[PDB]
Amino acid sequence: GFVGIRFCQECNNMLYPKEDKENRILLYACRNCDYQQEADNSCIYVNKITHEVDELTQIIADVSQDPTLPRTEDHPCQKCGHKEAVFFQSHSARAEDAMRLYYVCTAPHCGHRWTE
Amino acid sequence: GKRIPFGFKHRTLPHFIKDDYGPESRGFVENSYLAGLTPTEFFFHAMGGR
Amino acid sequence: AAHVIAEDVKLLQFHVATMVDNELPGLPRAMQKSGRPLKSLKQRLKGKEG
Amino acid sequence: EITPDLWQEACWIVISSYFDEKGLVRQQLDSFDEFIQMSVQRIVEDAPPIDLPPRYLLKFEQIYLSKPTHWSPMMPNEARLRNLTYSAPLYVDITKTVIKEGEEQLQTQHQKTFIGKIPIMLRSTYCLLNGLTDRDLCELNECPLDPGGYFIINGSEKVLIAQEKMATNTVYVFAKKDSKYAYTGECRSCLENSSRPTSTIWVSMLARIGQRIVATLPYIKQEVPIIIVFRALGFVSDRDILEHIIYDFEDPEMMEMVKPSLDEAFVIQEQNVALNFIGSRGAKPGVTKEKRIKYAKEVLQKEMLPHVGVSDFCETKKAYFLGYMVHRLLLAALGRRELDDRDHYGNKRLDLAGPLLAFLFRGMFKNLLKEVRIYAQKFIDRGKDFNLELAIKTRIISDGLKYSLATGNWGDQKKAHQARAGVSQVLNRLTFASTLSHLRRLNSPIGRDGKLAKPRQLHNTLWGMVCPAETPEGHAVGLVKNLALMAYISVGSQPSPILEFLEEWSMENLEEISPAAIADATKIFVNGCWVGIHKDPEQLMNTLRKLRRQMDIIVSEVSMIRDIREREIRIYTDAGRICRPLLIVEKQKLLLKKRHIDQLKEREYNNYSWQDLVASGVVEYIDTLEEETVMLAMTPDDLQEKEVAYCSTYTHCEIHPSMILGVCASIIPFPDHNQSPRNTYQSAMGKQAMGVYITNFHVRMDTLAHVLYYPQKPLVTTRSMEYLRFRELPAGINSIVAIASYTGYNQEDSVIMNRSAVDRGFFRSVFYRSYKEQESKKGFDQEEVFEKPTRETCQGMRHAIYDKLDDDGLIAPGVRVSGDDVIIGKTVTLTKRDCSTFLRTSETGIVDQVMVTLNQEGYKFCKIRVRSVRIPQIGDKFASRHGQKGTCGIQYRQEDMPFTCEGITPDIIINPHAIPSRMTIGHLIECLQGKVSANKGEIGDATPFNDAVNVQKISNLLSDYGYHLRGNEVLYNGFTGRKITSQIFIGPTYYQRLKHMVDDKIHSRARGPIQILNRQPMEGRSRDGGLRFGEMERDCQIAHGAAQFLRERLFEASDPYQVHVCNLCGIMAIANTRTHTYECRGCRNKTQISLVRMPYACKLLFQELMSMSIAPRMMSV
Amino acid sequence: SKTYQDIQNTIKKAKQDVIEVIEKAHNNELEPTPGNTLRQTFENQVNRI
Amino acid sequence: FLLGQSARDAERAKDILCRLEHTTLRKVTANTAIYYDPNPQSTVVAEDQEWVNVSPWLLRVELDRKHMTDRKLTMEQIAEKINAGFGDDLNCIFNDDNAEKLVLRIRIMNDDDVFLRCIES
Amino acid sequence: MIIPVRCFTCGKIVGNKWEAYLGLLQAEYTEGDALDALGLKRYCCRRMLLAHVDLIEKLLNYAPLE
Ligand SMILES: [Zn+2]
Ligand SMILES: [Zn+2]
Ligand SMILES: [Zn+2]
Ligand SMILES: [Zn+2]
Repeated sequence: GFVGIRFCQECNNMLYPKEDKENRILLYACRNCDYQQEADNSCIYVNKITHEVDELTQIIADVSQDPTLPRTEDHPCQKCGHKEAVFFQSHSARAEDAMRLYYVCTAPHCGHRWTE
Repeated sequence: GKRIPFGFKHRTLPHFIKDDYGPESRGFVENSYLAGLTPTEFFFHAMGGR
Repeated sequence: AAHVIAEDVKLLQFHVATMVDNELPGLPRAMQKSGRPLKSLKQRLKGKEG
Repeated sequence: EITPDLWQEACWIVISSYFDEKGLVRQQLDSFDEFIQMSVQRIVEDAPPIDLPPRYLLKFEQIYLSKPTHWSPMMPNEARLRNLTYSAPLYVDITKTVIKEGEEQLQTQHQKTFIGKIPIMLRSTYCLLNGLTDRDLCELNECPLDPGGYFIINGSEKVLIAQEKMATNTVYVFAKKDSKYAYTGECRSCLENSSRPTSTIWVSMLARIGQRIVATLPYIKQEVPIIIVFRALGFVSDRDILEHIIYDFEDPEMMEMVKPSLDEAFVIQEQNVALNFIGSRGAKPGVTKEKRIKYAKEVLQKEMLPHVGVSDFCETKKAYFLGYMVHRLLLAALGRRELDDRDHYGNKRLDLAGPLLAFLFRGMFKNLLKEVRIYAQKFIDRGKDFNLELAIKTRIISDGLKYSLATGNWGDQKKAHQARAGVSQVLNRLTFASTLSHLRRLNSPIGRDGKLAKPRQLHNTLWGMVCPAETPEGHAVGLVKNLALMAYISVGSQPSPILEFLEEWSMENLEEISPAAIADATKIFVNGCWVGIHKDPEQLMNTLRKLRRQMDIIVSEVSMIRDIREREIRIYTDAGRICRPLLIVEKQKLLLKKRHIDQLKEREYNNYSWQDLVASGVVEYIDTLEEETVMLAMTPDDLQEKEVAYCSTYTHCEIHPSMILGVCASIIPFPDHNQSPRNTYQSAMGKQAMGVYITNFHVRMDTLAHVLYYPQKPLVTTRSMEYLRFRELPAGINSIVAIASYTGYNQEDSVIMNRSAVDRGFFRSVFYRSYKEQESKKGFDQEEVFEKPTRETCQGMRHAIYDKLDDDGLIAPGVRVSGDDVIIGKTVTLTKRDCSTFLRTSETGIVDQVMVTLNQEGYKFCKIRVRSVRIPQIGDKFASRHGQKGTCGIQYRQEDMPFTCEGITPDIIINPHAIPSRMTIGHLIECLQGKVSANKGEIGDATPFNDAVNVQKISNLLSDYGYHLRGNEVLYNGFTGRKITSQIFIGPTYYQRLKHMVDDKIHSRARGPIQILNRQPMEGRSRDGGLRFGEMERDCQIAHGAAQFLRERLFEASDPYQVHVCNLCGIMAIANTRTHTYECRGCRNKTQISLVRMPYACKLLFQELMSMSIAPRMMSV
Repeated sequence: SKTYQDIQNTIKKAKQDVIEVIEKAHNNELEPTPGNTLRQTFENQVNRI
Repeated sequence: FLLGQSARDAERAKDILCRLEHTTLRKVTANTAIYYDPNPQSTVVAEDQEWVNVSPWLLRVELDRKHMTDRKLTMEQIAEKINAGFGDDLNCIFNDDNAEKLVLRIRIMNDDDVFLRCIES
Repeated sequence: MIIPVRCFTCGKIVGNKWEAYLGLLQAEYTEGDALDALGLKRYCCRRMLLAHVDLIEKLLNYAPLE
């Protein structure tokens, strides 16, 4: 998982994590406000050293209407079942391994994306 | 020392499709000087000879 | 006037140094007031074409 | 119906119609016309009214410009011959309103006050030649083929080279290695034509809790952390900030990435301490806190992100824009978006003769306002009602432009060394392809002696914009560049109609956005101002495109880029965007159908034009940043036909692929059959080929002109060199070349010429050198006058024969003259000193014409030009269109040259070894098809990529005329008549004769003139100098151990000299050798003196040391 | 012409082989050469072919 | 050049390479996070490791296998070098080499909340 | 500029054929049949007329007087 920034409710500033040294529980207090809200995630911070990220989260469906981009008829969609699909390599710079191809259904109101 | 670089976004020239790593898409001139170069490979030849 | 004598000697120091090195760090480069910087004796022999 | 192939004809009816509508220098003419029609008025209009004891307001209106006039209309040829500046007076309407005590103001309007002469570019909308017919141009002694696009400054044709620059208003993210910054989001900002120069911003991230984002605001010495900057824009909350920087908080990764910049700033919350922070980093921080705030408030209002807006737009619109700069930095750091390539040509702009001059006019204007301000101050403030008509120092504009267009120092003469240099170069009249290419020349300002290769490399994005072949092989290689034939530089248009249109179509304006909308919404960027977002970018792109295809709301030069991956629509209308037309593709058919071709074939007869192809949505100007997003077929029949599909989604099609070539490269036949450096070498040498450089050359007094006697049209041409007008002003002769070794005098890159062909006028040329001299009132007692000197009175007087010139003091046309002959007899009174002008040493020509006139000063001024027939000789440099180059190595009469069965001897025999290492097979195919063309009896096509032509097809044709199909022939040795056992490849090839003749290069010295400072030979042939025996030669003679020849070269044959030195010290003594008495002052010794054979430059060095208080005491001990 | 036919056949095979190496990389079937990234492996394969 | 029999077999030349190629935790680490698991046995991430080992917060560092194995490394030497490098302020309850996840749990005992990020960084 | 008097390569007088050449082209002889009809056999003579650009007709547009 991760942890987001949860903003103060009074000042809308950033809440820092702080241990309740009395009840022994994680809080989220503010710097400017005196706003103590009770944590739930028990996490301060994460850091994916692997830099493993799923590209399908970053691939946006609008890419299908890109004329610049190669179209296959060799991998059909799964939700609808369209034949047409654009495909491309991960445009993200973290790709020295990923010449893997990401496919997008070329059919409006679907935008189903998958990797084979 | 490398093949023709993607100076357009993920492609060498607008005539090629994005992520076309194929031979002619990256500067492989397949004709001879007697056959004459295709215009794309003429431009890649110019890039190389520069 | 001990006040002004300080400035007089400061300006003499500027001219004499610029006679043998126009390119002081920070100090204004001596010039022929129409633009062109003054070729100091250093510059007469400093580098190539010395 | 569609073009059913047979498409080559159609393809060159297009293009032909383009070059009918837009002659080759259109990018200069339009830039200037736009400067004069808008930018000049814009600058004077947008300069503020001037005001100050009572105070006036002084204000300017409706700037007017007449036709060019001498005070009566000057023709450009007159300005050229009389060394005038071809220019037109600029007038403006000035309203003066002084107001004072008692409420008594008079708004007296000074109508059409003369501000100054502005220099006019030739054949502009404001040149006398505009739209003028060929008959009239010939009557003006102008050339109807001359392109225009250059200025006349004091008689010199001055071209403004288009200067490349980074695009303004556009964010760029770079990694600068060898710095503390992992990434840097640069921006360079200009709101509109501002007298303030472009202001540059950087939002860098320190690489090193790590990952802190800084900002390098202008006029700030330190680097404020960005969150302080957003708080200075008044956003207290960490959620009002970040709403500008992270458009969906749903991304944890940017959130946790930006956190440490907030931890750099959380000590500051209110806007006022933020401004105190920024003000305390000011380059001129005020003592009191309030002045620091006001300073920093101004910087944010007016200096940061000015393009986004000023004043009220500060606290929102450009808060969003700074947020976007940060957002794209974060994308570049997460690697979600690639770094911008600084050399991608969509990221560049070209400052043509418009912006180049608008910059100066904003610099020379405003100066005039300062001048009139100081004047009216001095007067009015002393209760002395000034006259503004005396206040206006018209010299400021007229001489400012004249100066900068002359020197090219693009700045004040007070500060020229700080300015750009060579922006304005003397037009290359050497040959018409040189004139045409000098006018179409681009220039990167990147430093030469900059070792970087990447700015010199041919970037992929120069396709169709810039010639891949035409670059100087020198130190400027890849920095100076050339426009491609159809490349058009966009002149600039107002975005306001586009912004009004985008206010329709359900666009959502940036200040009315709820920021949560930005997460899933395309961001719109007009001229790099972010101006709104849109829910539906598939409608905008189709509508904005439709409107371009209808020429109505959006002018053709506007480029709309749709970045799909990142939801951004960027629309550029500004000037300097290089673009080129492309055929539009829809479905898979072209829109260019047989209707358009038929209509355009009868053009003029129906007054159809290229503009109708544009305004019929058939062809479209695409520009390198929109070229990012086209899918571009290369010909229809190749790429859109139902092969097993490559893409089948082409949006555009190349009009013809040879249009990637520029002016000098598109004269190469079969350039696709040559090694690329050889096409570059031709693009070079093609600017030196003698031809006829312009048809009015008999009126030009150009300093250097070479005119070929019998220049010919090439027997094989590209089609492109139709529009270059090469068949009208050709530069070269089709010669029967033979590629044979023969006698070996053609061996290492040399040619054997036919002496008998030369006797018939083969490549014979004429060389015109013009000498200009005028008069002057040097002083009270000193005055120059054109007058035959006479030994009786003229005291100074050369050893020359002064009687060749008649009593006018001017040599007359038709007189034979040689080096150090007197050309313009001139005396200056002391009785009279001789000041005359002599023909350059070893020039030896005939006076062609003598013109006499008055210059601006109203002094008699004459220009004499002397012609010199240059019969080709051994050492003259010939070249061909394929980068084969070589000196004539010997000339054999027709009897001695080899001959075919018929008595066809070659004209030029070039050694086979020129070919195999260089692979200029375009040269061989030219020769073969030229031999076909000459037999077939019509001019072959050598347009590069024409698959209708191939070697086998030519060989088939050649075999039909009874020649060997490969162009070989049996030759017979001219000396013995025996058949040569190897059959020789012989045929017509277009050769050029280059300006590099040997008699202009041969040079010798044996004790000629000496420099005055160090008594060494003068430098250069013209000076009759001595060759430099340099350092490396010194080393080569040390290696030889040739110390005697090293001593003679570095001393006895350069600056042989002697000093007397004291024996007791080594300071040079005083030596009256005339009485043989010697002393050293300082020891008072007269016997202790010894002579030292000593290089004069060494003596001078030691005296330059003594003048530094260094005693190089030379000792004989 | 027989030489040209051999040359063209050789290039066609080489183009097809490069297409097959691309297919192998696109499917992630191309195992990297030791030390090389997968991209460096692909580029080395294509340059060799 | 390799002196011993290692000169022949690529296997016993490999460990020389591992003993030479500079290998910091970043090379074998995968995912580094923090947690205010109020007791060692609280095990908010659901782990049975501390319970056999029987601060209110810890560093958790799930390391990599195909990177730790390729170096012939073990949690043993990693934890040793950690404790030696930073001293006994840090305690490391490493996993075992049987589990699927290669976690290290790191705590301090005797400005602290940021301090685990400070020492990890 | 003007037509060369002799074919540079061989020597045949081509300086009396240019106006004839153009007149034959005005009879709409094809461009090589004009040369075949003037009597230019060698491709060295033919490239004298094919290649020649008659610039003197443009130079004569400029007036010395009238
Ligand atoms: Zn709070
Ligand atoms: Zn689908
Ligand atoms: Zn002495
Ligand atoms: Zn002939």
